[PDB]
Amino acid sequence: ILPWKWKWTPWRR
Ligand SMILES: *[C@@H]1O[C@H](CO)[C@@H](O)[C@H](O)[C@H]1O
Repeated sequence: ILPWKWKWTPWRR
């Protein structure tokens, strides 16, 4: 299992 957690989509610059 891996709970990726970062909203849904990564908040990069
Ligand atoms: C999730 O993906 C959307 C795609 O538009 C982006 O705007 C969000 O900032 C990101 O977390």
